[PDB]
Amino acid sequence: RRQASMTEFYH
Amino acid sequence: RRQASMTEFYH
Amino acid sequence: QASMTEFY
Amino acid sequence: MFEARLVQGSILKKVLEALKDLINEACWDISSSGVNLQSMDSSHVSLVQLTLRSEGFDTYRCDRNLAMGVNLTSMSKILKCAGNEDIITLRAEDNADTLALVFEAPNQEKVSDYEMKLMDLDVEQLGIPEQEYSCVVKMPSGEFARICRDLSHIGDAVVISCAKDGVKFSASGELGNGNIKLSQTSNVDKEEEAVTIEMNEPVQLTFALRYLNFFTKATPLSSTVTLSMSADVPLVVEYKIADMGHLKYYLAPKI
Amino acid sequence: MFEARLVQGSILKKVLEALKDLINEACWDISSSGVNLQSMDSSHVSLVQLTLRSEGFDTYRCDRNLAMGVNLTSMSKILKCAGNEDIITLRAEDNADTLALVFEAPNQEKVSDYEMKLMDLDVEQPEQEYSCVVKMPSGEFARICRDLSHIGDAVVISCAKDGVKFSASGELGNGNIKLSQTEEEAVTIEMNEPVQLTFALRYLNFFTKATPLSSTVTLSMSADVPLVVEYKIADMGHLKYYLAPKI
Amino acid sequence: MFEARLVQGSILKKVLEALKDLINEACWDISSSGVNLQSMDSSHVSLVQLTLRSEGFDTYRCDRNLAMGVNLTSMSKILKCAGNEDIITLRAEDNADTLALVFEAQEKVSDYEMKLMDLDQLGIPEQEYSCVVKMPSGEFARICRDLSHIGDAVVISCAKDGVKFSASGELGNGNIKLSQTSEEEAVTIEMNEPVQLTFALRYLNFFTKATPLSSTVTLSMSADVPLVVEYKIADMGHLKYYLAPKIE
Repeated sequence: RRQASMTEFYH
Repeated sequence: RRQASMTEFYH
Repeated sequence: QASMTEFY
Repeated sequence: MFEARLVQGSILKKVLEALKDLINEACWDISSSGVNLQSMDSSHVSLVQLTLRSEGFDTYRCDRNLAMGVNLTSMSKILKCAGNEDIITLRAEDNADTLALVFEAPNQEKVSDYEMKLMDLDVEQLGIPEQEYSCVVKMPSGEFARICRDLSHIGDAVVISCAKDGVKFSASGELGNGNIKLSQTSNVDKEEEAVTIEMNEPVQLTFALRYLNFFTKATPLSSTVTLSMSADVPLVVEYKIADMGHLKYYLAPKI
Repeated sequence: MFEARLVQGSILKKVLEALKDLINEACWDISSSGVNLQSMDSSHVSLVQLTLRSEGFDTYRCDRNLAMGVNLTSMSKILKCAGNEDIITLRAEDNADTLALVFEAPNQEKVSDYEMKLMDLDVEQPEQEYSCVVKMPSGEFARICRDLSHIGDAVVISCAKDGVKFSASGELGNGNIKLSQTEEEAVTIEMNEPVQLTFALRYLNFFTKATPLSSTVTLSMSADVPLVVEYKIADMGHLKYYLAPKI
Repeated sequence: MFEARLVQGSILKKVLEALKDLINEACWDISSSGVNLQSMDSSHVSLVQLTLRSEGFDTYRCDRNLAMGVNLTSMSKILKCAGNEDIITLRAEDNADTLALVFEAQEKVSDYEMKLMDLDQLGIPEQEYSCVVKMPSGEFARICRDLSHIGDAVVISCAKDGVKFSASGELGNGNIKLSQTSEEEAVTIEMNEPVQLTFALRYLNFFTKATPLSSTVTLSMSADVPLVVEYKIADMGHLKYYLAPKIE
């Protein structure tokens, strides 16, 4: 389990 | 004054 | 800062 | 020119206590409709969105739109100099390198006035669309805080599982693993102690407890908190600022 | 199987707060009579003996005798996830790697359940009458040990029929506290023959973490043998600390 | 043979808690009129003057005058072992290396013995001040504590309509305005000419450790002389702080 950024969804 | 252990008494 | 020794 | 007068200055104080540890510099958007803030934390993992409606201020005035670059730690320091029942007035000119804060004490024998330097900060805004979430949980805010801080003793991440009967939080670590199960409530004393669930389809995601434990510093703002969840999209933790607006946290899931 | 259900989970919480800092791992002896624990600290200076009667549990079940090797620090962290009004249920299988804990939160509206890993530990293993026995408020004893810690390393406890005396000495001076005999605020003394011993305040301040367990504490003393600091766990049993004297 | 018995021992506790962080060793002057203390901190910027008159003690006795060299930190540690309702008795012999303290409770009697040191009286006049402010002590503490977050120094401006504290720093500047009121929540001013001076907030935040001694505090402001921050120890005496102004 890594961490996805917010920059991938909302941009 | 040194410290005596517990292992001398109940052992 | 001035000292206290300069007043008394 | 911009001048806002809020009798419940404690709100402002609490708002800054909820943000200063998560975001260091932020841009406050001042407009005819009110005060808005939207910023990502330095690591680009969570998004915070603050809304203070103009009708929540006792008196409100905004000639032109403003983008005040505020260092939130400094503004928090200044707001710590204000009593919880103080009437707080923000005032800033159209350019102004400074934001003026005025603390009026209930007595009326004490009046503080502070002047804060602003920053040249890019209004750089994300685009958050309005959506429908598969699962929405309304629960007491202190309960959510207690859960996150407890599971932090167990692991790094919490698995939030959302079904029609209730919500379950799960943690795992080298000393063991734990499960907290909150069920829907067939009435309590008051509304704020209830746990209600709005579900269209079940959800189950994993989030970092560190950021949630950052989010729960907004607890003194509301007695209740809601978690909005949908598969493969960030979680929304929302605290209502009664009569004024809201504070929202967006947390991206793990892998 | 072993299944114990205790409505007053606060007892469990307080007990582990009282043990976790003095001993890190301990072996829990589970039997039909209840749960016992007996462990010496790492430095072999003090001995801890916990007794929890099976009749003090709201429900109790024990098929065969058990020896659960528990890391007390981990169990303390897990019990931190339990409210003081929670109903706590311990449950462990006979050939178990793990101990299960169930926190039934007051309002049948919250149920936590944790699972703790165990270790291969294996057990360790008499009652006496003492020359001097002092019954005094527990918070008072805690206060005395903490205050004298500011004065010296060791406390001299002198026990006679007309009072109890704690004394300390250090480079900034010396101090003498005398408690005279006077229901839960009283100080009473049962004296067989006068006693006087010296103990390390470090270990007493370890012992006084059990203060939230009882409003009263008892000290049992005899010449040249360890001191007994006893806290009664109301309705359940007792927690005892044994401290070897300084000689 | 010096013996003083004070039923309100808490006073002593508070006094030493106000002093141990500012001065470590001080000389206690014991005389028929009472106990006096006067010491400069290690950095020689502020002056501490404590007065406890013999008539505030329930029992007082002083054969010979004494100059007790006391380490204030150690005496503070010893006084931490006394309850707030305890009756505290100080007692010292003439050729004594030690000062004896007795804490009487509720049948509990503690007795401590503290070692003294061999310690080697600045000229404090008696003046009249242009501006004297009587204000709540907790308010003054709160003001110094808050403005410390803004700057290093506080500018006290004293006029007939109130007292104003101001600070400035790299994040901005702040001004707090207290207006006179119409008893210990009151802000009153005795003014002969307007005053305005600058002081280090570090030392004022040391001074506010004496807050539990009195509900009110007084600030006497010079012209270009030290500020006097005075806390009245009701019925016993007073604790006075003298702080030299900042001429950069």
